[PDB]
Amino acid sequence: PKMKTHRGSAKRFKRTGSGKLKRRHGFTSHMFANKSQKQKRKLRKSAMVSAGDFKRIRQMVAK
Amino acid sequence: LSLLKQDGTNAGEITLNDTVFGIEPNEKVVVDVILSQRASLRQGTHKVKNRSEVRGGGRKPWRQKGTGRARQGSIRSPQWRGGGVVFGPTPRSYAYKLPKKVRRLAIKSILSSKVNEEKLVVLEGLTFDAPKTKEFAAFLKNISVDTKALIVVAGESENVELSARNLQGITVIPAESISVLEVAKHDKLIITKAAVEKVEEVL
Amino acid sequence: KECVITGRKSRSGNKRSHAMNSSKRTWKANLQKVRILVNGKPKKVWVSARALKSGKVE
Amino acid sequence: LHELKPSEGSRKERNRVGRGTGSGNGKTSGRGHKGQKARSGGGVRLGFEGGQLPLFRRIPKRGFTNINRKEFAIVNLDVLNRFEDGTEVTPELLVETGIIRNEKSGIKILSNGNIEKKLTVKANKFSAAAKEAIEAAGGKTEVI
RNA sequence: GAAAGUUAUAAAUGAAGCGGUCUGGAAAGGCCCGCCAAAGACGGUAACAGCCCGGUAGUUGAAAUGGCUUUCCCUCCAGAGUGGAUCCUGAGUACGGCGGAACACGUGAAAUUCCGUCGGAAUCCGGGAGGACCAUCUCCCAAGGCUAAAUACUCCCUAGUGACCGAUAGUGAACCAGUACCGUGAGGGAAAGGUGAAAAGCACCCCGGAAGGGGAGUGAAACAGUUCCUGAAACCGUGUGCCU
RNA sequence: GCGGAAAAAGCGGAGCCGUAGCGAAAGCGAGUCUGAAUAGGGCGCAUAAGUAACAGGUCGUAGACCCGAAACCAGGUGAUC
RNA sequence: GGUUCGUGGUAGGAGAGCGUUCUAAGGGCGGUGAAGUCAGACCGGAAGGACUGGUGGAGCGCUUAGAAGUGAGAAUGCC
Ligand SMILES: [Mg+2]
Ligand SMILES: [Mg+2]
Ligand SMILES: [Mg+2]
Ligand SMILES: [Mg+2]
Ligand SMILES: [Mg+2]
Ligand SMILES: [Mg+2]
Ligand SMILES: [Mg+2]
Ligand SMILES: [Mg+2]
Ligand SMILES: [Mg+2]
Ligand SMILES: [Mg+2]
Ligand SMILES: [Mg+2]
Ligand SMILES: [Mg+2]
Ligand SMILES: [Mg+2]
Ligand SMILES: [Mg+2]
Ligand SMILES: [Mg+2]
Ligand SMILES: [Mg+2]
Ligand SMILES: [Mg+2]
Ligand SMILES: [Mg+2]
Ligand SMILES: [Mg+2]
Ligand SMILES: [Mg+2]
Ligand SMILES: [Mg+2]
Ligand SMILES: [Mg+2]
Ligand SMILES: [Mg+2]
Ligand SMILES: [Mg+2]
Ligand SMILES: [Mg+2]
Ligand SMILES: [Mg+2]
Ligand SMILES: [Mg+2]
Ligand SMILES: [Mg+2]
Ligand SMILES: [Mg+2]
Ligand SMILES: [Mg+2]
Ligand SMILES: [Mg+2]
Ligand SMILES: [Mg+2]
Ligand SMILES: [Mg+2]
Ligand SMILES: [Mg+2]
Ligand SMILES: [Mg+2]
Ligand SMILES: [Mg+2]
Repeated sequence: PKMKTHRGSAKRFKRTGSGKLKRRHGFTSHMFANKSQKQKRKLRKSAMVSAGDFKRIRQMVAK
Repeated sequence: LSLLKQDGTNAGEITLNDTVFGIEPNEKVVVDVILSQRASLRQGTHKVKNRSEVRGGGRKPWRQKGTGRARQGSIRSPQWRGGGVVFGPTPRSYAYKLPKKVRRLAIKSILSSKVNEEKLVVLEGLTFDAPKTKEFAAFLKNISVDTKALIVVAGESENVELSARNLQGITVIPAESISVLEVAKHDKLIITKAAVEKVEEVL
Repeated sequence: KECVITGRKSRSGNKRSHAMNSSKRTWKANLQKVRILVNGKPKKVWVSARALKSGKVE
Repeated sequence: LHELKPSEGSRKERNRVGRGTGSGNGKTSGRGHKGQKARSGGGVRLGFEGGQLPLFRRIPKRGFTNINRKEFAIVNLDVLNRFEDGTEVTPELLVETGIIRNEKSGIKILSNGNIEKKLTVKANKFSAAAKEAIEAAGGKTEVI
């Protein structure tokens, strides 16, 4: 049978042109009194999946 | 190349299309296609019984501890004499096709090989009034075959198939039915002018 | 144990807790023993309240 | 048929483990010693991290999918040079020739490349640059 | 209901070498000559056979029964147009609440479908659906029923096939096997194939109560002797070259 | 799928992958998103190769390298002890 | 073809091979004795391979490719 996509991941990662995965940052709901405005500006941007993580998860989101 | 009659006499010469019979043979492609065609003939009807499929074997043969025997789960576990087979054959298809373009190159290349080897005899006619194996055998002497030979014919000529049916190395086929493995299985390729037209019409 | 008019009878399904634990239960029809005459002669038969609603013998 | 040689490098002998120590894959058969990964059927599921919360759960879900998302078949100018000068390029002509096979939601013309010929291009959409470029050559764009 | 055709269930006919010679127990094998072939399938026959046998291709064949296909019989049968006064067009139904279920869809914003329970329409100026819901538009007309084919499976039958097994394999079962045997019972569940081409299966003599032997005979072989092709290893012995 | 010999071709372009990306999305497009920005920055382009088939390696779903529990559930059989 | 530096090794990675059954094609062996089996002081770097002779009494190699139920000394393994 066909491999199944990991749906949790398909709702969180996006594949870039070069074939990398782009993601959002964690600490970005609530508890915003506890984070600095600089932290907030940084956490608001997207990020790439690290090489180590990518090795672990790439089959989960092929397709 | 030359164009001889059933009797064996020369009838001028025919000009084979160089895009079908002239091309530089691609041996590597012909080998791939031969292997695929041999694989596709397999029936693959082979099975064994795994430990689930073998009769009986439901109960634990003796208690896990205390008897001084090796622990065993079923009398049909695979290390038991009449037990299940661990992997072993399962019914499966071995068939696969290379891409169409590679399959066309393969037939073009095997046919070009036969011309290079001077193993292709083009006949004006080939017909028999009645099914007569003696006549077909005499024909093969006149053409000077004395080997396995694939005979390709178009102008229906039902009497050709019957007349060559009992000869051991000889195969008669339509023209629509020419295949890499049938050309490879046979030394000489004898083809009627009418059949050459039909083969070039496709390639 | 079945409505003679309709065919209403017990059917199975789930009881569900908060927490959504499921366990099998039934739904019985609201069958009542009543005298009617389906065939000419009267007789005491199970009939659903729903079947009685409106026009039946009694 | 008695002298078949498959292309060199096209076929390789499969590796068979558990067939003695000489091979280098005998006994433990490449699995090393014990633990979950030595066992038949052994190994954790794909993104599993041994109980550390997996990456995908550390990060938030984002966005939605539009039920009415339009995706256009893209045609860069360069391929329009294929056509003869003073020719009327339609979608039907762009699929016959074999430039766009499936015309998803429509045909959009994009600038990428440079056009030489003076055409009359009709498509569902044009990039501002594409329109300018088709015209700069000496053509007319129509939006069907 | 007939009739005709055809298929099935028995069969019939069917080409060509006793060819020479070599080895051999035997020739189908070797060597050298022929021949048939719409037949060079398969099997058998004293070793490997197109031409020895059963057959095979091809061509024929059915008293009886069954199937199928046609034709006949027999049986059955109204279908267009024009209006729109009125009438009809599936009710405890649709739907709703409550509780469940089915929907890929876990009650969710939850359409659609079903069950229990309670409530309960409209009914052509009518009704349903288009994923809460309303409006518009579009497409449909529920609460009655029937319907072949394309699909699933094989205890069977017929004909075949296999880079499937070859007796610890392949069915549990090649052999009187669901037997023997075990179990109160449900149930569990084995082992076990091979003389030779042919019985020509060892007359007769000898030792022995017999078993079993030794001769003699058969046979190509008996160190093929009624479980009898081959006959490994463990293991058991006899003899003795070197050592103790 | 049709055709056929459990063929070979031929037919079959529906579909799939690639040829453009960026954005949650509307969308725009060699750019795009963010942003008041003609700024900077992210991902892309400028530094085109893919696709079909077979073979090797590894992974996923399947018992998934083999043997082994104690247990659990379902239908039966037992009070000749 | 030389030169230089190398060549202990468990888990483990990489490579090249041996042998087994089956298939195809080619080419062979075999009642003047096939496979199997027994023996030997032979050959190859290894896996392994021949030769000769006994037994055996009818099938079997080789070459190139292909496919795998493809290699056992251990499982208190099963018979
Ligand atoms: Mg928030
Ligand atoms: Mg079982
Ligand atoms: Mg002990
Ligand atoms: Mg077995
Ligand atoms: Mg290897
Ligand atoms: Mg190692
Ligand atoms: Mg070991
Ligand atoms: Mg270990
Ligand atoms: Mg480990
Ligand atoms: Mg924790
Ligand atoms: Mg005869
Ligand atoms: Mg003689
Ligand atoms: Mg014999
Ligand atoms: Mg014989
Ligand atoms: Mg409900
Ligand atoms: Mg559900
Ligand atoms: Mg609605
Ligand atoms: Mg209700
Ligand atoms: Mg509704
Ligand atoms: Mg809607
Ligand atoms: Mg929806
Ligand atoms: Mg209606
Ligand atoms: Mg058996
Ligand atoms: Mg045996
Ligand atoms: Mg058995
Ligand atoms: Mg005996
Ligand atoms: Mg319990
Ligand atoms: Mg009882
Ligand atoms: Mg008593
Ligand atoms: Mg050293
Ligand atoms: Mg080393
Ligand atoms: Mg390796
Ligand atoms: Mg053998
Ligand atoms: Mg032996
Ligand atoms: Mg094995
Ligand atoms: Mg042992």
